[PDB]
Amino acid sequence: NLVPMVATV
Amino acid sequence: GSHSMRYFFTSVSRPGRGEPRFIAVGYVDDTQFVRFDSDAASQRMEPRAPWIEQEGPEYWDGETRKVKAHSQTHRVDLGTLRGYYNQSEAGSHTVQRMYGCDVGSDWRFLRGYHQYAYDGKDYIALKEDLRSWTAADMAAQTTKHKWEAAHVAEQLRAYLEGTCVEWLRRYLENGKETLQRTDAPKTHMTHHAVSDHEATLRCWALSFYPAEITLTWQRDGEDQTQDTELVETRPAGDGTFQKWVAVVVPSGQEQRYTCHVQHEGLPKPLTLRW
Amino acid sequence: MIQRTPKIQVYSRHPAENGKSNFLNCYVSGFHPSDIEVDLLKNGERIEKVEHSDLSFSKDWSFYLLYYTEFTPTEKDEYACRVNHVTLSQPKIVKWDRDM
Repeated sequence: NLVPMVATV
Repeated sequence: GSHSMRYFFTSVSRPGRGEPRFIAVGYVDDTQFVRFDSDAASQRMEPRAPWIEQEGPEYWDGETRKVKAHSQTHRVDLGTLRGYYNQSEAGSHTVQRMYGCDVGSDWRFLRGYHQYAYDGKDYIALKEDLRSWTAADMAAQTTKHKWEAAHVAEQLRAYLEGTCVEWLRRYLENGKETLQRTDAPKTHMTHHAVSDHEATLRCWALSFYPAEITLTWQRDGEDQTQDTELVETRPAGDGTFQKWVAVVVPSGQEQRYTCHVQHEGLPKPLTLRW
Repeated sequence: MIQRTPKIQVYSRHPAENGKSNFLNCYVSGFHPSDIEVDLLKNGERIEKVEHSDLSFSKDWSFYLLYYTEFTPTEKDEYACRVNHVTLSQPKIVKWDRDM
């Protein structure tokens, strides 16, 4: 199950 | 024994036209269970292990949604990083991300991780405590400040100690017939003569799972590393792994040398002789 | 720009026996960047039906791929893997050695 959100650098 | 769930993501920019090539793969231990490839026709997260096929369309919808979002974040990142590093639009560049969780034999949380690299160099990584960041350079320090302000570590920590562990357990249970089975190495020895005074003994380990293994040589019961060659553990292609270790010995003295094999599928480490 | 040269191993999926269906593998690892050309050769000639694994990478960020094709070993047929990458001035060829 993938992480819900992925922050941009 | 211990278990893990890990996701790996690679984006490679395409300077002249269009979005990056994005490839995402998911693993439980050494078993790939899902993939997404931006060049593939489906544009869905795809199953790669039978036990994940148990999950319903809602799972697939959710994972597809999230993995596309991961791809868009990477696309934006490649542009941002080009700016941070004052690079031109001419060259292709790479971002890589890995995250996931480890559990012990009791399936309780041990460790979490989330790391990022640009053009194969460390960029930024979550520290072991899951509360702070390791930024390799001033560009990554600017990222660290942004992620601190936005409490990114807090969100990740909740996932890594929660959902990640919870879904790892789910997969381990659903896929128990293979995921919870250990395949002990099948071992044998080969012999070669290079001259009339020098021989090579090669100790083989085949068809084992998980990939973790130790192969070593002893001479007269003492550790021997000189004149040995140990190859990288390699995938067989059927879900199992292979490795070998070889030693060079005086012809006629083969009897002094013993190969020792350790693996979670062997209750007792194994010894082989020529 | 970091550039790492691929390591190459060529080998069969199952213990190799003449007349018995098997797979021939070329495992490439430890390379960066990810763009790589890998061919499997039968008697010096490129094999057409070759598949490969999904791109992934190790702790140190280096990439790895498995390329593989169905084959039935015979006494006479020679097999190899031919790899090109930015780090290689010329293609690298590694022969399959079943006696290893």
